[PDB]
Amino acid sequence: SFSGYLKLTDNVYIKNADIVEEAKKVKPTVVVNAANVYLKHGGGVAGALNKATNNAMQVESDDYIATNGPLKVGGSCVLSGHNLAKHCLHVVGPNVNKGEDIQLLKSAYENFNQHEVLLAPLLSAGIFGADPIHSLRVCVDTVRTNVYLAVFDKNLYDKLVSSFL
Repeated sequence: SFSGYLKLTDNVYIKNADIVEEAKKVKPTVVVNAANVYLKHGGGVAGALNKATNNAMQVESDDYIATNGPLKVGGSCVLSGHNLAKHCLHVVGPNVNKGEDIQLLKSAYENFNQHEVLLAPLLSAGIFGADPIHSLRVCVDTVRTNVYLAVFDKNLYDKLVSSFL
């Protein structure tokens, strides 16, 4: 199961790790993807998770979008986890670089509450443009289920832990 995590709260844990490598090792029930509304897994966490599935995540996602249309910003869908997990919970945090409402980050984290335990990245962080310190704060104040956060960047991980209130 999960190893090497620092406990932040009763239910939130954090580790400096590549979420793809973490998913391949743990094979959790749920891995969260930092998705966009189109499920176009081009870059960031989504590009990395999709590349690890040999593009099977993108093929499955294109079929999902063809049937259902795009997700809402703040919304999610459950798809296969392929070789990474049992399920992938594709969650759309607001993309600040696309001028989206940062207030939707709490709605995005609420999707995590439908799953007892998740391996996840910080929503809206990285190429989504939000402040990762703010994302961690929203995570701890919103998610009530067990969330194991993988932060790829060591320097950001250290800043997140050292500034955690």
